[PDB]
Amino acid sequence: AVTTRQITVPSAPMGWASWNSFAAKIDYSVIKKQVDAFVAAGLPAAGYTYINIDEGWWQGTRDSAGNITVDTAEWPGGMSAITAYIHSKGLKAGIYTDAGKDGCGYYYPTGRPAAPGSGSEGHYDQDMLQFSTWGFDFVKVDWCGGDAEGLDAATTYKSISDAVGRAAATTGRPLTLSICNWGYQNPWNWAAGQAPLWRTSTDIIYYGNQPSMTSLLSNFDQTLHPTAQHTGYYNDPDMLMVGMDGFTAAQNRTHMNLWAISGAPLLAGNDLTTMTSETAGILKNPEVIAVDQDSRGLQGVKVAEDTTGLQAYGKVLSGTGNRAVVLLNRTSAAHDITVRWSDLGLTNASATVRDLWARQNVGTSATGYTASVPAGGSVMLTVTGGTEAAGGAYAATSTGRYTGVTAASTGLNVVDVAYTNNTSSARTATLQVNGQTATTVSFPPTGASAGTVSVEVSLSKGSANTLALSGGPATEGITVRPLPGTNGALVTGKQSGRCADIYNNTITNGTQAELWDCNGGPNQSWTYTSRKELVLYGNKCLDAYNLGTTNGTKVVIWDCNGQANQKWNINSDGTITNVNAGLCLDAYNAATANGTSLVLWSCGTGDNQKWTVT
Repeated sequence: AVTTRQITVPSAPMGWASWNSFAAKIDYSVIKKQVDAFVAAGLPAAGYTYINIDEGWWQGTRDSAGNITVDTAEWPGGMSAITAYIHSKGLKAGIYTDAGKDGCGYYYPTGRPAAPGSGSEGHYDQDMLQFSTWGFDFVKVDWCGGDAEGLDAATTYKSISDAVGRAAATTGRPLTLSICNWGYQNPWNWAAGQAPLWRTSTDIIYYGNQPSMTSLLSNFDQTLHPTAQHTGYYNDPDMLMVGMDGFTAAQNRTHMNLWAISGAPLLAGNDLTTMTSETAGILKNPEVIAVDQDSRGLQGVKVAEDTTGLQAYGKVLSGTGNRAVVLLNRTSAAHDITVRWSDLGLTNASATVRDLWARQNVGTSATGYTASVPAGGSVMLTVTGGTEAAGGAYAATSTGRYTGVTAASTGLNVVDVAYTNNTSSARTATLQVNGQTATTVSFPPTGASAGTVSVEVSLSKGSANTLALSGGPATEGITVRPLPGTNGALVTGKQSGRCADIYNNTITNGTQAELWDCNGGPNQSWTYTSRKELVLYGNKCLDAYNLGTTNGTKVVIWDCNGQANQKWNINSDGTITNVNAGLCLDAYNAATANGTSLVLWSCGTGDNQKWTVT
C-alpha cells in the first residue's frame, strides 16, 4: 500500500534550441520566427517552455568595464529585446556562453568567422548577472575554452554554478544551468547538485551532416548513468533531431521514446517553420511527454537483452506498480521482443499494458509482454497496476546512516527516502553508497507531513551495504527495492579480495580493468550473458584488447561487438578464461592493491587468477 506520499521532483527542461538547424547563423529575426512557429504549432500547451539561443549571438566583444556587448544590427534593442519577445509568449529564454576565455565560436567556427573572447572565464559573476538582468531564464555553458585551456571541469562548473545561484538571487529570476562539457571528465560523477542537466557525450549532429540513428543511439547509450540522475538532476543526451531532414516518422518516434525512457530534456532542434503536422504530433504526444516528465525523476535502464540487439528498457514511474518500457530493435530484421515483469522489479501479478503511440491498452499479463518490433524500430509501452517486488525497510542506525542494507544480487535498486521539509525551499544532502562516488540529492518542500524522494543506487550482493547522508533534512527511513533486469555480479579476486573495476565510472573504449576496493558501484557490476559476455553499464563488454592472444594482453572495456575476444568461460576451478586464446583473467604480477591492472595470462594455479562471479 501507499502510506507515505511521493514528492514530485523537477522535470528536465522542454523547449527548442537554435543550434541543430541554424548553427551560428542566428539573429533576432531567426529566433522570432522560431518562437512564432513554436506557438502556432501548440508546443507551449504540450509543456515546451524554453526558447534557447545557442552559439552565434555574441562575437566576444566587451566594453571597457568588461560588460558583454552585442551587434545590434543582428540584435536590435540588445538581448533584452529578444527575452522580452520570448516572455511575451509566456515562455522562458535561454542564452549560451563558455567556461573558458574563448568559446566554441572561436575554437570551431561553424557558420561565422572566429569570435575571440567569446567565453565567461574571469567574468562568471558579471556575465551571469548580465544574463539574468537581460531576462534570461536558462544558460548553457560550453567547454571549448575549458578543453583548450586544460581546466578541471568539476571545480570550474562548481564556480559557474555558484555564480548562477548568486545572479538568480540578485535579480529574483531563476536561472537554469545546462552544463555542456560533452561527457569529458565524467560529469555524471559531479554535476548533480551543480546543475539540473549535464551533457554526457559529444554532439548528436555536426553542421553539414545528415541526422543519423547510429549517432542518436550512441548518445543514448552514453547518457545512461542511473545513479547520477535523480531529484531534478538529469543526464543530457543532447538536443533533439526530431523532425530534421531525413528522419522518418518512425525514427522521430524512436527518438522521443529513448529520450523519454531516459527522462532526458526535450529540447527541439528542428526548423519549426517547416515542421510537418505529423512531426508536431510526435513532439506533442502527451503520454510520451508524461513518461519523459515523470514526477519521480528516475532514469530508465536496460532490463533485458536475451538476443543481441533486441532490448527492453524499463523506467520506474511515479506511484507504485508503474513502469514505462521501450522495446528497441537494433538488428536488420523485424523480431519479437519480450519484457518480463521479473526484470522490471514487479511480481508475477496482473498488470495492464498500454501502447503510447497507439494510445490504447493492448492487454494484461501476470508475467510479461511481447511485441513485434521493426528493424531499427521501437515500441513504447507502460505497464501499470502491477505489484511491486517486496523490498526492504530500514531505520537509521546512526545520524544519517543506514546500515545492513540487503540485496539478493549485485545491481540497481530504487531507494525511497522519507523526510520532512516544512519550508518553502528545497534542501540538499550528499549521499554516499558504500565507498562509491558520492552524489547530491535534493529534497523539495513537503508541507507538515513526511514524503519521499527516490534515487537509483547500485548495491553489492549481501547485507553489508551502507547509505550515508550528510547535510539536508533529517530522514525518517528508507525503502529499497531491486530492479532484477539490471542484475550483475562483482568479479572478486581470490588473492586480493578486490573487485574488477573501471576507474571512476569511465565509459571510454579501451579503458583497462583494474582491481579496486569492492563498493558495488555500476563500474563494478558485471552481467554475464548467454553469449558469454561480461557486460558493464548495460553496454560495454570486458574485452581482450585487439584480440591479443599472449601474456600481458590488456583487458579493457569496449562496445560489445560479438567477437571471441569478448567471450569468457567461468570455470569450476575459479578461473575466467577468454574464449579467443584460452588465457586467464589475471591480476598482473599477483599484485593485490587498488590500481592493479587486469591482463590475460597463461592459466596456472595462482590465486591472482581465481575469481568469484556470483
